[PDB]
Amino acid sequence: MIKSWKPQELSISYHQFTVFQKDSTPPVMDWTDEAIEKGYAAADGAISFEAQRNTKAFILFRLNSSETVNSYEKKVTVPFHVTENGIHIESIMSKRLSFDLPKGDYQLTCWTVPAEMSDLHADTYIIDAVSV
Amino acid sequence: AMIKSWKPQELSISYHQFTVFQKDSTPPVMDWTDEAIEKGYAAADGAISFEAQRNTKAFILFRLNSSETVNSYEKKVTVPFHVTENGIHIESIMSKRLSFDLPKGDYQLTCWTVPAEMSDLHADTYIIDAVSV
Repeated sequence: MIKSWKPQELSISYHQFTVFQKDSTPPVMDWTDEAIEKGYAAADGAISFEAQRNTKAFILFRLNSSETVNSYEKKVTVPFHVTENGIHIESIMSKRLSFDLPKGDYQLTCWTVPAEMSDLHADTYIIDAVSV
Repeated sequence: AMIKSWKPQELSISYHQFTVFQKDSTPPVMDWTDEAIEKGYAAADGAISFEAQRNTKAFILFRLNSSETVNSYEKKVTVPFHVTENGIHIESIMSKRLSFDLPKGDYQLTCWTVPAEMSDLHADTYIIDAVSV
């Protein structure tokens, strides 16, 4: 089942934002040298992605997108299990975003697309959840 | 850029401070007024004392020209710092004396306060990055 959500504004702080479960508070992440180098940290049902700059950015969430991302500043792919219908995306002290992503297993690919590159003319993080 | 990292160094913090100073100098204890406290540092001569949250066995992570972002902290302080002779020390009151082979020159010295609750070392952690200028 293919789906694409409208772009959602998010204030990024501490060079990160986290994708996590609907009825859960995300755990403390272990930001090791490796985790920072890989561009993400994962723990107990959540993934924190490294963000390039602390600014109001757009989250562009997609489910099984047919569209390709031709160019990017960073590209990160991580496996992700969804326990309940819906996920949250949030940065430190930002508003909490919600997306009705179905239960199951996914490969989450996050493309960092700076304002310079983005069609939205602002730092854009494209997240495609591909049904495994 | 000349990149260099040091093994974490355990350090007993006393009087809510530790001090970065020149290889061959004896730094005084700084006047930690509400202003200096709010700033999170106090400088004098060729020495900078950084404010610590509490007196405990903390870890000092010293870095030279690191580009690794610090994703978790409760305080960030960036201060100009000149190294007179090749080498510096880090020390709290009556603690062990730490030593770091830092070349002569000017730096932008940044100190991140990472409390135990946020640190993967599970103890108050102070990350110190000397950026060459």
